Amino acid sequence: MNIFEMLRIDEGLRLEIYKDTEGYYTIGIGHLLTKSPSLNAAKSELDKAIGRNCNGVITKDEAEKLFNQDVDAAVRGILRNAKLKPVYDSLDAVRRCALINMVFQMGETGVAGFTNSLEMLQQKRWDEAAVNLAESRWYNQTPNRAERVITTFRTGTWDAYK
Repeated sequence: MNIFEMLRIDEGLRLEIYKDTEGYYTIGIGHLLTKSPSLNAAKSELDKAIGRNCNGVITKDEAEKLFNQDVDAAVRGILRNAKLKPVYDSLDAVRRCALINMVFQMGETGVAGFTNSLEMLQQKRWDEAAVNLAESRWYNQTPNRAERVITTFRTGTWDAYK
């Protein structure tokens, strides 16, 4: 079980270019192709990234390849965020994945806003962090996903994704 699989479950995988909420051309698991309004631009970028003429369509594995780059970029950003770095540094691997999942979903700023929770995570007070996390608006908005991520924080295992 890995972070790709976690996100496929939680977020879902799209294999054809679509526009996101902001109107940006996207593919795979939230992989942003470009901010230009041109579909041509989007296809062009996709073709470069994957080394084949896809015509705006991709394979599960190329979606993974793109995703892994996005994961790297997310960690890069986390390591530069004063509020998140310390937490990330303190976590074990699996819990790190849960944190990145949250960042994908709500961005750095969204995550950094769970002050108490993060403080608990840092102190390895797993049960208390889960409790605080469950009472947020995030949990109400996306309960299935949230429940899985929280369980992941609580146990430190991949069980919820079983």
